[PDB]
Amino acid sequence: FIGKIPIMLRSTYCLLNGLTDRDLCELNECPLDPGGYFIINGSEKVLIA
Amino acid sequence: SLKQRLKGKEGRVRGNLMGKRVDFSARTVITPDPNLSIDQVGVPRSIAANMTFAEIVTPFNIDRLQELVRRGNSQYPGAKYIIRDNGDRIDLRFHPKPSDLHLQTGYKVERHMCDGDIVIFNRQPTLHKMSMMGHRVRILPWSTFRLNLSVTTPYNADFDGDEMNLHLPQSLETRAEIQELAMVPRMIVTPQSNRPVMGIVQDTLTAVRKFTKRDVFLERGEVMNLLMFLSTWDGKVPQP
Amino acid sequence: MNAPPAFESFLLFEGEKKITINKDTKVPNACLFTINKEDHTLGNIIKSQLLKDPQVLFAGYKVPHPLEHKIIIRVQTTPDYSPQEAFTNAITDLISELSLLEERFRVAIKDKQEG
Amino acid sequence: MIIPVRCFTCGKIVGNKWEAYLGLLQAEYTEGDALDALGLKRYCCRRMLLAHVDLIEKLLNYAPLEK
Amino acid sequence: NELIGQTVRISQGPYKGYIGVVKDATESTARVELHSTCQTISVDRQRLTTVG
Amino acid sequence: KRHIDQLKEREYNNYSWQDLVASGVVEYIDTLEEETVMLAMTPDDLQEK
Amino acid sequence: PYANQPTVRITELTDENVKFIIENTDLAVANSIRRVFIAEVPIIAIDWVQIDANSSVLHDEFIAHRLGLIPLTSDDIVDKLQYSRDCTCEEFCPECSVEFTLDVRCNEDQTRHVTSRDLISNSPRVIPVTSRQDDILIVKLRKGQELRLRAYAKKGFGKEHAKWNPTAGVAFEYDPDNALRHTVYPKPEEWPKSEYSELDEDESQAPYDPNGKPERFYYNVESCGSLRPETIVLSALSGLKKKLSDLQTQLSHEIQSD
Amino acid sequence: VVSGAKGSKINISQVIAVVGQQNVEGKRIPFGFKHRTLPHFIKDDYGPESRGFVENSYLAGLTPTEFFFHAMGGREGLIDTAVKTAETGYIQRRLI
Amino acid sequence: QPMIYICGECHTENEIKSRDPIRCRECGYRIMYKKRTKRLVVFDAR
Amino acid sequence: RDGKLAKPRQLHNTLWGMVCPAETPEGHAVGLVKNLALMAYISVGSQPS
Amino acid sequence: VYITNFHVRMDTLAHVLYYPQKPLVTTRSMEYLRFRELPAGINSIVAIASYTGYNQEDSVIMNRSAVDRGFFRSVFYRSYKEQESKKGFDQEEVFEKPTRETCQGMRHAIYDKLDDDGLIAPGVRVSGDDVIIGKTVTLTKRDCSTFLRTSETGIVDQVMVTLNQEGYKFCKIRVRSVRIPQIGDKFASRHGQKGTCGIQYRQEDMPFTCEGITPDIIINPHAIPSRMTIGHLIECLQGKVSANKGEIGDATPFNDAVNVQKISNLLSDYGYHLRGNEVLYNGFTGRKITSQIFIGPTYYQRLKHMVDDKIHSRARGPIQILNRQPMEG
Amino acid sequence: EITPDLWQEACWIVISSYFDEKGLVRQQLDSFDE
Amino acid sequence: TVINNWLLIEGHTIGIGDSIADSKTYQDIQNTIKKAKQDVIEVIEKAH
RNA sequence: AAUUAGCUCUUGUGUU
Ligand SMILES: [Mg+2]
Ligand SMILES: [Zn+2]
Ligand SMILES: [Zn+2]
Ligand SMILES: [Zn+2]
Repeated sequence: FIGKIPIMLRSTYCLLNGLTDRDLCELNECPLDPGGYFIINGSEKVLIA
Repeated sequence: SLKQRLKGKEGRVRGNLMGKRVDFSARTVITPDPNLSIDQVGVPRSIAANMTFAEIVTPFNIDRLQELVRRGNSQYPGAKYIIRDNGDRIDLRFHPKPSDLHLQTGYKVERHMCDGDIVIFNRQPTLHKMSMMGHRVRILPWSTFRLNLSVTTPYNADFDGDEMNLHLPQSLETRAEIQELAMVPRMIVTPQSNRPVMGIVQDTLTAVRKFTKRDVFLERGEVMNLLMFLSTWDGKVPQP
Repeated sequence: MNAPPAFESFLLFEGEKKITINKDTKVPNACLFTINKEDHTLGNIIKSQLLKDPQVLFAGYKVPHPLEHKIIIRVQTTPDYSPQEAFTNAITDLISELSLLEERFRVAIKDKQEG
Repeated sequence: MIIPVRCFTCGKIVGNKWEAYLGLLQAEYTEGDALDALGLKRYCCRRMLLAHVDLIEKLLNYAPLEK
Repeated sequence: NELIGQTVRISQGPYKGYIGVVKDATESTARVELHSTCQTISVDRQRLTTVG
Repeated sequence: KRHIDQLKEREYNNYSWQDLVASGVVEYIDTLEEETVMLAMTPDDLQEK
Repeated sequence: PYANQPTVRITELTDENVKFIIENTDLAVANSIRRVFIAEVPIIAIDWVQIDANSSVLHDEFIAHRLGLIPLTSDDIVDKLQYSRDCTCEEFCPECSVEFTLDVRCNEDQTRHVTSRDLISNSPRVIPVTSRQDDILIVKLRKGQELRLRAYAKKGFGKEHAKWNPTAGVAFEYDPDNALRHTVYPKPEEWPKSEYSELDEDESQAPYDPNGKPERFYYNVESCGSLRPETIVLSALSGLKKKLSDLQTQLSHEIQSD
Repeated sequence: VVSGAKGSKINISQVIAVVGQQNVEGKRIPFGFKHRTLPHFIKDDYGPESRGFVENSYLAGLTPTEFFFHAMGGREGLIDTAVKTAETGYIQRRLI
Repeated sequence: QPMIYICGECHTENEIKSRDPIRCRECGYRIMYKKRTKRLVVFDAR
Repeated sequence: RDGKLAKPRQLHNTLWGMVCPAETPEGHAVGLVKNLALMAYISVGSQPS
Repeated sequence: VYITNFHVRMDTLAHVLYYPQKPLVTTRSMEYLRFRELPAGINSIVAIASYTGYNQEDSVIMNRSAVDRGFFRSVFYRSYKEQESKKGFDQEEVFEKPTRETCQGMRHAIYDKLDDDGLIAPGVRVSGDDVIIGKTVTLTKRDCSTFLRTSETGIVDQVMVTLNQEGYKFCKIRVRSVRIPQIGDKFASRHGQKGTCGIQYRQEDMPFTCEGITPDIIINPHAIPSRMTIGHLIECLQGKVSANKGEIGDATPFNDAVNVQKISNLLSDYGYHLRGNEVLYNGFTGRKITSQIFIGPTYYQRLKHMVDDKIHSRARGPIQILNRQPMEG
Repeated sequence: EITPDLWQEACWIVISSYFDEKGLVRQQLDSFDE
Repeated sequence: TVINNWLLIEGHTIGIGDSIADSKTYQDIQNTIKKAKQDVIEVIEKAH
């Protein structure tokens, strides 16, 4: 073990990868959510390029 | 360090001495109202009910102040504090014993702001002397500052999200100073360029140009309807 | 937050009078009727009826502020005809007209409903 | 989110015509013909159905917080 | 005071049928915060009836 | 017309934007190369005689 | 110095709208009649809602607002109910209100369309407009969602809230041919003829009449379904007359004291 | 316009007749690319539409090139406001 | 005495005494929602 | 920020199809914060071997 | 509607409309932005006229009856968070209803609104200066309970209880509040024509067409010429065509198949004036207006800058500690 | 064959295909994946 | 007050119809644009 | 009657 790296949503290593609309709706996740952000301490953070 | 504490902006000299935060202030959105005289501002009920003006009890005005103290702080045209002459103050939000509600001559009553009170009305990018003018208060239902449009030019106001500040003078001397120096009608002509700063703007100007054309004719009904709106009318219908 | 209740537009409270008369002092035979909790619905019809009367020199009305619910009607009549008389006659004429229109509408509907 | 009960402008009841409108659209009617077949003359009412998105159908896809 | 914090209902007047909570009250009137509107009003206790 | 026809029936058989790139019809141009290129805003308007 | 004699002529009357023409009256009276149509015609609508259990996807105030807008058939009760401000009773009695109860529970998998037929009135003469085409949709429910509530409907007119507005559309119009020049067309040939235009296809507007007044006002009053349109018109006339008579009484009591 | 309430002759001319030449720093649109303003033109083109002249009016709509050029012309106003406010504030404070 | 919550996943109400770990008897879930109040709520349909 | 420079804030000719020519903050940071065009892509990087 | 599953998220400062509408006239680009699935704004019957003088300078006149029928009505959620934690050996916060005889520092705040858990319950009406979470820390105990923000006056939408990473109790409470479009609220078209509501008139007072069509929003003409938003006028014109014909209009930026002339020719086929003008009748007097008024459906939005979130006043409030001057904010 | 004046439909079919293949936040997801 | 009350009768508006030319002015504008384009083309030719 | 720093975002001044 080294440490924990946060994962931006809908990445290839995110749990919401390849899941269908029904799959996300069963998870209380909006299928229209673009992903593309991190969740740090329960807050949604985004990196400005 | 100590130098940083008073160096420049936000330091002691510029952030606490040349300019400070003040009591008896209000800040809301402004909206138009063409039914107000140019020296009036309409304030909502809650803002008036929250700010107080201290008034000295005298035999001339002891009955009215007694009634105001009776109304308490709940109903709007009431008072908030009653100050004895020995500095002691009584709060009217705690429904104290009626013996305390009794007031004599040398007392002060902090009554809610009512119609006719003098306030300084300001817009924050204060450039010239016409950005801090004095108005008379009028209480109005909804929750926005309302002001006649002729004065939107000195303030450079816009009615599209603009906010303006209201300061309530707290003493008779200060109120008299505002009334005698900085009332709106006294600032019509500016010393900057010896020309008016308030004029006729927008659709009032458009309609006055369309209204004084040669071929504009009015029948008696519409003439009477218009004459209903002259405050200075002498009641004599002109010969057609 | 500062929203007035809706019924404020048409409900009077304690100490509030429906109509008040004041004698205008600028000219003789003129009066100001200050009606509370009314709007253009009554002002316009009363003004028009007063304008029909040939003994009324002036008849106008106004609403001082759209957020305060009252109107002022100014009526100036010729001498030997008090403006109060003109006002009450105008009201009676409106009542007569409305009753006549109501009965004629009833008759016309009855005719239409049976071919 | 759901069909308004009344047209915002005139007040005509338009809240009972959403299902009929969808059915007429599915029955191979142009949107204009579907709207005028439901007795919506003034365009104020027409915009109420023509320019409405039914969002509650998606909202129903989530499981209830309580059961 | 007994009335403070009691769920009350207005029994008379243009506000008939509304429920609310008494925040501050006196021997003559009371202040009722309304459940349905975001406003607190003043009403005489004689039009007020305790609920529950 | 072949590309537009195959792409109109997309999301049914297999065919997508990536295959459109693969046939060498569209191309990724960056701003540095964009100096040496010469664009036509619209085909019919700016390529006829 | 006296009133004129208007005349009425209906050109169409259905269960939804009435088209008629009023003649020989002032514009002020006609416009006041229109505004009374829209504003001051007493009608019954839901105005008190208590929710015992809600688990739908809409918050409670959303549901209350949707309920308030539902039209209720109130043709003869409005004349018999009293205003809640006027009834000398504690809590709504049947003489000043009507009670509705709703209780819907969706157990089966298919979604439930909670509609206007789910409202159960305690008075047979005041029901939503489903007496005898789909229903006013209120909510959609999933499995395991329920909605239980009880409401009171009372009398009011449109000057308070638009839920008490009886009319759906009032099409007031006078002088279809611009003979009075009350509006000035920069180019009359670009303007379509009115529905009531007694003018040939050649010309665009009637010649100017220097001595003329607005006459022959055309109304097309379309009801929302609560009151029948002729009942709307009659109630409006009665209400206008009542307002004027009450004003006269108050003026008499003021004049006798001055 | 003639009432003086709002607008001016240039506003009417731009709405009806033509928007006109765009300018940045008092000059025509500079050659951001090598010897051309946009890739759609040929190198060393000093013609009107190449260097930032809008020949359409606001009613007819702007073609894409002149739309971009008009955006360039409009950006300088916001930039100038953002710098001028802070530049004049210190002037006025020192005068006071 | 005990307070009633509702679980996030299993949606089964459980009585949980004060000063107890926030957990569900089944599904060991960690998100609990409080239940609706019992006092009457009155909305005007305005 | 708080810089007297005005060249970086301006709309360069090279931002055609790359950066939106209209979306920018109006505050103290006008022209320094921008947004991508609709079809803009950003290269992720690859080895040149 | 910022996200479909907004009823699950415990965000701070969530706004959501009641009846968001798909735009009547749309650009082909927004199909891929999912704007038709999560729209933000309503098509409203906008008339460009100087009616009374309450819309003169970038102000608008709103139809009161429309607002009563749910026009632009919205709802505002606000979420609070609070967890009990072990401050130290002698200091330990805990959720519990304060008692009038065990806590030394106690104001006149009412604690009976929240139940014996120390938490408010869903459906309970709350207002400013009302405690929501009953939290006390031992000294015998001092108050540390949270309060609703001053001048909010909402209804508790939902309450959630869980554990943080280190296993302490932790509650998040979402409070909702319905906002009605009162005067002072801010509205904007899609072409930068922002303004605040000046006054609201009922359907009876607003001007009307030959039929009973009355504007929802009346804007001043003077907003147009100096700003030259001709796109606003063209969108208004094609809104009528889209509404009558029964199909969503196209406003793709560079089309050349759509111009004002063709739109006018289409409009004149539905019995209207080809330039979109109509004859309006004065609302108060019923008289015609000598100038035909431009009117049509246009898309408007409700910006989040509501007046009730900005109104502020002070008279001898709290004070700072360093320099005894009135606080900030 | 060439596509004359039936081009707006083709012009938007290709764009729709592009936006189906790659979303609107493709750069961020691709960068983090890499 | 007086002018704002008379505007209730007179009215005021602005629309698409206030931005249209009489289709003879459009010809003049197009001709002037073509003349200017020819002029600048000629000047560039002389510089060439 | 319970705190200060820092950072970010946003509003009005962008009239001509
Ligand atoms: Mg402004
Ligand atoms: Zn409608
Ligand atoms: Zn009763
Ligand atoms: Zn569980």
